[PDB]
Amino acid sequence: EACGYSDRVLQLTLGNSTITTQEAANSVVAYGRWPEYLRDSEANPVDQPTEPDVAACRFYTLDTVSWTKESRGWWWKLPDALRDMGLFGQNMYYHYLGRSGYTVHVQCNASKFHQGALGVFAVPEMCLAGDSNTTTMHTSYQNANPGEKGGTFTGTFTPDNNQTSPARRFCPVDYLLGNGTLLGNAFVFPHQIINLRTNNCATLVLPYVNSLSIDSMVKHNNWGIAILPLAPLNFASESSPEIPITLTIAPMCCEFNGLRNITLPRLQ
Amino acid sequence: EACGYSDRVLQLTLGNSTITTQEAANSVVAYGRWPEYLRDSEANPVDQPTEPDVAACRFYTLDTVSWTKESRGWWWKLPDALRDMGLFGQNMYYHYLGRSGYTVHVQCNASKFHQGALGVFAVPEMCLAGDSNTTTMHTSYQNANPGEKGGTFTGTFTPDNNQTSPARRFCPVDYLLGNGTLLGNAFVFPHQIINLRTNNCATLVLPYVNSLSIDSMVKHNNWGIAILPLAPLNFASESSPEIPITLTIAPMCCEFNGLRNITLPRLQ
Amino acid sequence: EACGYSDRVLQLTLGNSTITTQEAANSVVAYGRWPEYLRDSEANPVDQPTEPDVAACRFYTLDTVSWTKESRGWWWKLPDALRDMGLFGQNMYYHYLGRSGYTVHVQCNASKFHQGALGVFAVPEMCLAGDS
Amino acid sequence: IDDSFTEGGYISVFYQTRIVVPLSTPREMDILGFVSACNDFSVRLLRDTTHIEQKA
Amino acid sequence: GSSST
Amino acid sequence: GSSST
Amino acid sequence: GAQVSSQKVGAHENSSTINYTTINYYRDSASNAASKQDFSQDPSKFTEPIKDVLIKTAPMLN
Amino acid sequence: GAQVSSQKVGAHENSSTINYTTINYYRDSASNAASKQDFSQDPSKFTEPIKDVLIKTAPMLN
Amino acid sequence: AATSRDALPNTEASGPTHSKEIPALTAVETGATNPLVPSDTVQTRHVVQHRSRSESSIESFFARGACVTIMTVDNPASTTNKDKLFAVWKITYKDTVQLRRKLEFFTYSRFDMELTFVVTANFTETNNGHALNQVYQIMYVPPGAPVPEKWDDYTWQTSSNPSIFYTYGTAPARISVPYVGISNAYSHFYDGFSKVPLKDQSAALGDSLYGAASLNDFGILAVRVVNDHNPTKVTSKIRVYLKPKHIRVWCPRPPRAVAYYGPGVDYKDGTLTPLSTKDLTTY
Amino acid sequence: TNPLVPSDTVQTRHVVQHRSRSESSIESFFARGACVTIMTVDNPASTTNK
Ligand SMILES: CCOC(=O)c1ccc(OCCC2CCN(c3ccc(C)nn3)CC2)cc1
Ligand SMILES: *C(=O)CCCCCCCCCCCCC
Ligand SMILES: *C(=O)CCCCCCCCCCCCC
Repeated sequence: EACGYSDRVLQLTLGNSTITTQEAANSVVAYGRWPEYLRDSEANPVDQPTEPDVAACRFYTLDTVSWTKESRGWWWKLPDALRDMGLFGQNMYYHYLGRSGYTVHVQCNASKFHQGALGVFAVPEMCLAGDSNTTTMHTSYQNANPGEKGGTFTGTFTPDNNQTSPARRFCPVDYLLGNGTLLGNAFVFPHQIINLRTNNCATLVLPYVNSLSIDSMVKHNNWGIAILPLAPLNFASESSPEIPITLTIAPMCCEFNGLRNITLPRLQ
Repeated sequence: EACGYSDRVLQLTLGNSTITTQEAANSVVAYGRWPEYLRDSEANPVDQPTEPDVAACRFYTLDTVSWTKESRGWWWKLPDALRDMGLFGQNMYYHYLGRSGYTVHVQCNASKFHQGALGVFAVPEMCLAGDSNTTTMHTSYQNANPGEKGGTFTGTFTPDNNQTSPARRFCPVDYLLGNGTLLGNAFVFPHQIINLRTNNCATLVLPYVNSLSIDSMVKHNNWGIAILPLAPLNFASESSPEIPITLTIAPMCCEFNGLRNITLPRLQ
Repeated sequence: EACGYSDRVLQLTLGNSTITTQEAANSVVAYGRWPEYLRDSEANPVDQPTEPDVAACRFYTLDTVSWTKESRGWWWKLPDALRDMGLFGQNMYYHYLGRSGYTVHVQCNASKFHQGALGVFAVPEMCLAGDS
Repeated sequence: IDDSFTEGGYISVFYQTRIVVPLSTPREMDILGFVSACNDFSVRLLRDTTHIEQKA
Repeated sequence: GSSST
Repeated sequence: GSSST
Repeated sequence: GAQVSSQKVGAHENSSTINYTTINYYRDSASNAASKQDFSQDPSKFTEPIKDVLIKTAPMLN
Repeated sequence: GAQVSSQKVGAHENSSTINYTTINYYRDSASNAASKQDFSQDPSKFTEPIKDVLIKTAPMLN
Repeated sequence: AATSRDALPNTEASGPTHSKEIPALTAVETGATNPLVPSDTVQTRHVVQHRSRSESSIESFFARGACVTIMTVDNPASTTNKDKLFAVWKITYKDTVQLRRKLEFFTYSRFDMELTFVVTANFTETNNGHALNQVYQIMYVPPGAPVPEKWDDYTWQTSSNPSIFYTYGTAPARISVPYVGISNAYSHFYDGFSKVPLKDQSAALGDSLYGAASLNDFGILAVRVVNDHNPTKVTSKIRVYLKPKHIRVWCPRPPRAVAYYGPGVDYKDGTLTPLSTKDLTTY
Repeated sequence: TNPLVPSDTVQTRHVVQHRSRSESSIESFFARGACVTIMTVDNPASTTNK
């Protein structure tokens, strides 16, 4: 705008939380769909839903990770990364059913003398490959669901040889997007690129996507967030630079059905 | 009604919970006021409220107590008795402020050959007397707030003599309503009587009452439920009869303000 | 009804017989169909029918049985249970063909201190299993 | 069939207070339970039952 | 002709 | 009859 | 004599009622296929066979 | 109930629209052939999923 | 209103430019692809376009019967000590790789299905006897229904299960199936489990496979030769072809780049390097 | 049988129902060819004694 408004400068407000950014590269709305509540024509559980509004639909900041020249990539699953986040988590665990959309805001700033580009991908149904060559589909629920902590990509497939006490975890090779497909094509998924000369952040608005109108949030993740270094971090002449990446996520239009006693999962 | 409807037969439904009663003695609405949400003209915190609706405003059943010929009486405080009840409790502890109304349904059935009458009183601001004659206003938060478990009335004032390690608890003498006033006048408070020849229950609908539109639910109880045997339990010729009293309470029109991290109280 | 009528208190009258009940739980009409005489459109034997009316369509009381803690259950077949009942039986045995509907009233009273529940079932074509 | 992916949940019954009788009255009694479908209930994909069979 | 439905 | 297109 | 009726279309193509046509070739009704154009009825004669109509909000016994 | 539709005629004879006819014989839609009369959509939800509409002649970032 | 077989846009004539409009310069960080046509960066003539995207429509891409399995059955001599082999197949598109890869370009799908059955038979022994023409029974057993244990047990009665009786030598058998899913669309991928491990409950009880939803998703096809045992043994194979008709698909995915290893997204060591050597400055 | 729906005993939302009882109609329940018998016949050599 003529009196100063810009595509790089955004303010987002949800509940009692506000995010400001002075160096954005617009925002992505996945598949052109803004989040919405479940319509009566697509509804299925007949009981009155719980809709927590401002208490759950607000910005939760997860633990900050660190980007270095050794960094192969990081991944998170939704709703899993938010499972212990305030009243969103409580509402999630007290109900059999739940659905939610999300605003994902990835934060990474550096300086006009740094280089590097992060691919921020939102994958619907991000099924990842496990660590075994003798058995298939065997990653334990505990290993499959890291919570806020997330997981990482590796540059090398290294098979779990302990047949008597199997590790039962994923082994996500980065150029294969951890799922057997080439990373260069991951751009057909909703994404943004944090290229350090251009922007400090990525912002993706994600609708609820599923083959069902509502589902078990505890048994099933709808979206996976994959962040990979498309171009490695570099600074001045320092052989070992580091810059933080902070992930902040807000649930949107979340509703819950089937209230009963709280689910206490075996997470270890 | 001509095709069978009656004042004794009620069905109450809130959220996913339904109560039936075939032997009621109508219902009381305290001070003629049904619960309501806070109006804009009486509002005070400016932030968007959290209103949990069906997830919190449903019937919670507390631990069943037992009525015997030795029973002097029982008391509970609201919101305290419901502090660990599902998503009502979570919403209570995550917010600085909260207000709520209640439907209290006291349950006590026996048989056409038993006798006894329970006075069920709802007292606004039910401040009780402590156990000390050397210091005043000194009942600890822990002793003042028994949670679901409630407290009991005694027929005798017995002063805490341990001056070096004071018990710091209440000593509610029954004919003085635990507060220095005579029980016979407690009928100016909203009440019902469970007289075993007439009814199996008492039902009281309580508005939010306070000198403020909204307050700290953790620091302050708005209502006290006092149940006392006006006429002692008696059965056939048994010298030691017993019948259960079950207390079921539902929050109504509850809203919360000032969201932040969860309060973890020192309750021991 | 406002001036006292109730679902528990019934009076049934057929012919010269009347039944009163002060503790009923409504009445069942099987498959929603009240008994009726055979219509000309569904008729088959061409001869003028015999219709005994009040002489046969009245209440016959069968022998009283006794319920105990050993009791496994009782059964009857219709028209067979009524075969020796007054002019219904005579009319039944003098004709090759016959059709009839029925009002069945099972009676069992006890006291406010007894317990027990009897399932009273009316089965169309109740073929039973033999002993071999 | 029993399947965790399409599991329905749990029915349970409890005493809210207790059964109370007078003297000269039986202290034990039975309850009977009945199940039926609501008007919004439907079924699909016709198949053979395991509740009848014919060995030989 | 055609009986429609 | 004939639905044309 | 061609009979034209509507299909209840479930999964649609990325492609308005769809119809199908039927002609009976034989004189005897027994030879005909099943129409499947069937009617539903209310369960009352089995579920509520009582003489006095029940009101679900009122006491069943009065 | 006969459905009549146009062919997209590629190689013509040395010989005006050409049509083809279709009749559905079965009551269930699943039994039907594929129409191939399909619709196209614009790729925007995949190619341009950004919140602020882009003008290709203007700077993408401003 | 744009049909798949409509012609693509005409190229418009475009002349020289000296302007402040910058179509060539962009920023892919935004998540968008730059919508450029040749007349944005070069001078173009007018072309009247005739080409169409008709054959790359989702229907057209999938409108082909693909082999999803080969079932083996036989009919031995009465005297043999081995049982007469009838076939049981757990129905899926994942036992072969080609159609699976095409469907996996998408996360979700709805389709009606056409199943076509090609049946071939042959003699096994250097014997010289004969077999009269075989009739085959292909019975669908949906989850819950009694699975056959013997080629001739009561289950083959099919009072309620759908069965096809195929005569050898006639045109290949064919049936259509509606969209049978208990979801609003078939999930090609399921990032989840069918059970929740509960703290209070033992590890063994809470365990389930990653990515697997209903243990018996859609039942099985059971096939047998209805003919009685013949002195000369004949072995037969039933090839099943699946065609997704009246199909709709959602959420695009990159294609499988490395060899399939089982029903899930798992990859095996040694099959992970698909790309060939080619130098940066070599055409 | 008590004609109750969920909104009689619990709080319910509005759902637009799409399911049908089409396949449990009496026709649909029986519209399948079922095996009722297996008959055995033969054609022997002229010379056999059976
Ligand atoms: C989750 C992975 O697999 C699938 O999504 C997927 C796999 C198979 C698909 O087919 C649906 C299942 C069945 C449906 C019924 N069916 C029948 C039915 C009748 C007969 C005689 N023969 N086969 C055969 C296939 C449809 C989807
Ligand atoms: C009504 O049926 C008039 C139109 C008939 C159109 C031709 C029908 C196809 C041939 C059927 C031949 C007769 C079958 C016994
Ligand atoms: C609309 O279809 C009316 C005209 C029908 C013309 C005859 C169709 C050819 C015979 C089809 C017979 C029915 C197939 C189940």
